[PDB]
Amino acid sequence: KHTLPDLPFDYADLEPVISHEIMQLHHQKNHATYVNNLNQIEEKLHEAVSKGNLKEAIALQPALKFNGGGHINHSIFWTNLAKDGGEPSKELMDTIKRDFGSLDNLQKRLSDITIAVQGSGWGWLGYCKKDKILKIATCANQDPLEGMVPLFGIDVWEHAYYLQYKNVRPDYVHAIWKIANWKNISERFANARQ
Amino acid sequence: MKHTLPDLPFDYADLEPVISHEIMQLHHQKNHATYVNNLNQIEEKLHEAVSKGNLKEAIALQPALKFNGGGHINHSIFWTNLAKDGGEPSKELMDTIKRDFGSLDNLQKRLSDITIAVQGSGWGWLGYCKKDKILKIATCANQDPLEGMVPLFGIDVWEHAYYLQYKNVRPDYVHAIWKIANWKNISERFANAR
Amino acid sequence: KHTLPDLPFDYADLEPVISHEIMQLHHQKNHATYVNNLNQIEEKLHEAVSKGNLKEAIALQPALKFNGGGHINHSIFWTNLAKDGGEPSKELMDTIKRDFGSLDNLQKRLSDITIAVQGSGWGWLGYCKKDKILKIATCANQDPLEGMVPLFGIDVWEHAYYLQYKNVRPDYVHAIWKIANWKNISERFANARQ
Amino acid sequence: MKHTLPDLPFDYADLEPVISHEIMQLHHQKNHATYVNNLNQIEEKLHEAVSKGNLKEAIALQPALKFNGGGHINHSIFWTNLAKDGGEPSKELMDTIKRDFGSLDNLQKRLSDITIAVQGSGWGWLGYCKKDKILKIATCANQDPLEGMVPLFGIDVWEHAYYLQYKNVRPDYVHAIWKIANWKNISERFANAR
Ligand SMILES: [Mn+2]
Ligand SMILES: [Mn+2]
Ligand SMILES: [Mn+2]
Ligand SMILES: [Mn+2]
Repeated sequence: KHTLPDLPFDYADLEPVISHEIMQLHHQKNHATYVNNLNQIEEKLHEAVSKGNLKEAIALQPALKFNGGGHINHSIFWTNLAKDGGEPSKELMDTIKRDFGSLDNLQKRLSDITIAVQGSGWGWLGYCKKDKILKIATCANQDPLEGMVPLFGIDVWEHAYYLQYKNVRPDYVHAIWKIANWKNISERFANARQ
Repeated sequence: MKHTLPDLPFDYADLEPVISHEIMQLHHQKNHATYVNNLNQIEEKLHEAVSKGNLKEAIALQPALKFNGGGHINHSIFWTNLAKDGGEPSKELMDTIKRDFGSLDNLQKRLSDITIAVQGSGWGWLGYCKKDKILKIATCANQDPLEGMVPLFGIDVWEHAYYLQYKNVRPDYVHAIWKIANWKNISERFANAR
Repeated sequence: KHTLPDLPFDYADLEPVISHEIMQLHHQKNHATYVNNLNQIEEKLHEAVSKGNLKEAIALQPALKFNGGGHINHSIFWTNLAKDGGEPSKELMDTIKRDFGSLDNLQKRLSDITIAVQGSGWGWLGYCKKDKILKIATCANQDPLEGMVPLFGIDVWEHAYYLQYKNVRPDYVHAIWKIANWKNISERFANARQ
Repeated sequence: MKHTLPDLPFDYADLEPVISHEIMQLHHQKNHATYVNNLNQIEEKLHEAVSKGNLKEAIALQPALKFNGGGHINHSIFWTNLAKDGGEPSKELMDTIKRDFGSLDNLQKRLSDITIAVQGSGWGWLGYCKKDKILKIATCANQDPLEGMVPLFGIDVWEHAYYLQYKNVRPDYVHAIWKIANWKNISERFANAR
């Protein structure tokens, strides 16, 4: 079955941007719950599919998307954060400049759509292989990023920030750029180009 | 095993002048057939994604399974719901109808109204909620199957279900279809639901 | 313009079920923000409507639903909570028993659907004037309860509980029944019947 | 002021054999007319709700405004987008087409494919994104207007736009419509967008 991946750092390593308690709960409780429920839903869906219960299989889809998406999204997120993540590779910077003018503009545009999410969700920087272009998007709830390869995600569920930032989501979204793991994001970019 | 197109319980022209032989023919042989063919292919792709552990790909296939699978579910029910010689609601069904909607005429008006009001493609339904032990009415978008209640009688209001015969005049179609509601089938489904 | 209503109690009066800091932020920050943004969006929508910019008016709808809904929902919520809210009136209890069997069953069923909300939203007990029946429902994000009269709401946005309960939404949803303002809920029921 | 049904820029039979006189006639005189009539009524109800301060009622009217208003918007554009004597894309539009899609034939294939794939009722669009200064393609559900980009060319794939002539065979319709794309209008709209 699916497993909760270990974090690539210790729970306090992203302070002062994200607190120890937030990281601990987010990993050990929130992500764990998506994993546990994902495993259960896959079992129920298998039973429905194997027995020919099409209506029930369809009825189970939202729970698979939510918990499956939760596992997908958090798994990427932990790799996207670092205490010392460096700067974009030269190839990614050049592409950011082509597609957004500058890193400043990319940060502002993605922060803005991310901040604007109504309710729970995620902001993403992605790479579209078909159009050979960087794109930004948001996703509701735990819906996974579709139609482009995920490069950098920003979780704006309230659980991601509230204990530290309270209501002030913009401060969290602006601050998270300080701990963006550009080594990882650049590796994902390089893999997305191949 | 592979899904198949169910034979209709009557010949393509049996429902005239309420529904034309050409509508029935296209509706069964092209529309339903396409949902069945696409459903089989989508189930194969989903089975591959599940077996490979491609969770993102499995989630991405969900809309196509809901649409084609729902199409199969809905139309398969819809054929059993139609007859030239409808008959009448069983005693127990008529009594529950009077209980929950006051009269059959009220039920017909109320279901007809919501069905006519559908914006875009969809369906209207009479169902039975086992939990509350009551009859309810609802609409569904596109081919979304009826959820939360057991389906008893469905009215397809996709433009393909009427445009050839009724043109833009959907209310004529929805009012007329009551003349061919298969109450024998509906009472059976009600009995099974209780 | 719209205004932030004063709470009918002091910020610590719902302890130990809901904390002082949660109540203070929820009222002074979260609800205030919906009010402020609601006022701004109404202005922009007026300009679009008055100048004949239909496309722009439509584009502004989600922001009106979200902030408007936020104002509607929180305004009801503050009246629905009390340190000593009593018990249901006799007329409401009788109706709860008719429509749900018992208060216990109602609490369990509404708590269950409320707990199950994926992402941000609300659980509601409402009264449907047409069917003359109590119903339970959930709403996503700040979508207002539609199709029935709201009687009792449970906010399950993470901001409603996280500072105190952390991830453990079920404990908050089960506990909130201890501070349900049955005087208010019963008054709303009596008004909904007229 | 009150919305009105715009005259078509051509006679109902001018587009044959690609689109039939009966389709054009019904499409303009019944479908578009109904969106216009319903839009006027909904705007009145909305104006009343706003003026009374009935915020819940104003929010509840939003789906009907989006559907009927979008219907008006979309079809009004669609008539200007069709011609027997289309002409050809301006130099500047053809050059941008080659830039963003490689060729016109690629653009046609790509837009045709997504338009054909619409599940239920909707539209396909060529638009211009002013922010990124690029051409994009998209689909919309039901009568949702195209958002985030300026509309240039729209293809209506509601079954009413083709079933009388093409029956179930939507791809014939979508491929054929390119023979009557009004490139003079599209280049104008492109010019205006830049
Ligand atoms: Mn999270
Ligand atoms: Mn059909
Ligand atoms: Mn709240
Ligand atoms: Mn149309």
